[PDB]
Amino acid sequence: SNNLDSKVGGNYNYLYRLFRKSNLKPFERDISTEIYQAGSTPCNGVEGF
Amino acid sequence: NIIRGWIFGTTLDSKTQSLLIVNNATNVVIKVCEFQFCNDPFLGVYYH
Amino acid sequence: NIDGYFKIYSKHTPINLVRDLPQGFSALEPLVDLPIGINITRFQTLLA
Ligand SMILES: *[C@@H]1O[C@H](CO)[C@@H](O[C@@H]2O[C@H](CO)[C@@H](O)[C@H](O)[C@H]2NC(C)=O)[C@H](O)[C@H]1NC(C)=O
Ligand SMILES: *[C@@H]1O[C@H](CO)[C@@H](O[C@@H]2O[C@H](CO)[C@@H](O)[C@H](O)[C@H]2NC(C)=O)[C@H](O)[C@H]1NC(C)=O
Repeated sequence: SNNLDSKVGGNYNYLYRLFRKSNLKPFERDISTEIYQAGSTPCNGVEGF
Repeated sequence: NIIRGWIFGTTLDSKTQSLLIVNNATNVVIKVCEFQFCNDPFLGVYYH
Repeated sequence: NIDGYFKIYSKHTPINLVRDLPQGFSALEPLVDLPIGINITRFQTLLA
């Protein structure tokens, strides 16, 4: 779809989920925007280390 | 006709999606959204 | 809730019982199947 979807600076309107605690089930859909914890620390608000 | 429907989901407070199924007085309605549900959710009637 | 499909089976029967689940047998027919695709871990019924 490069001739439809691509744009010279990049069509950043297409998103994928980079992080998830566990792999999702067959035909499951997840719409949460909530911050992923990669550290052993808990994390709150908009961001953290 | 006291029992009229169910919530199904995980967070139930719009952190995630959830399912509503309701049989309200005129129609059945089924809906899947990021719902913010009540603590004591119900449907209510003016009596006699 | 199987592989993103939410499956509802149901039955209705007339009764005359005061305060228990009636002792007997009858099977539920498959009513509807809904392609909702969302984790369910909890539920809550809605009273009138
Ligand atoms: C659906 O949601 C539940 C609850 O959010 C997930 O189970 C949680 O998973 C983490 C990691 O194993 C635990 O720390 C929580 O205590 C669990 N809670 C419950 C109620 O299970 C479950 O993994 C989710 N299912 C899918 C397929 O993502
Ligand atoms: C039962 O609930 C549905 C919604 O679940 C109500 O439907 C709405 O009705 C208004 C007025 O006609 C419309 O403007 C909305 O767009 C409708 N939305 C939906 C989702 O149907 C319906 O009115 C309710 N019925 C009763 C008797 O309360």
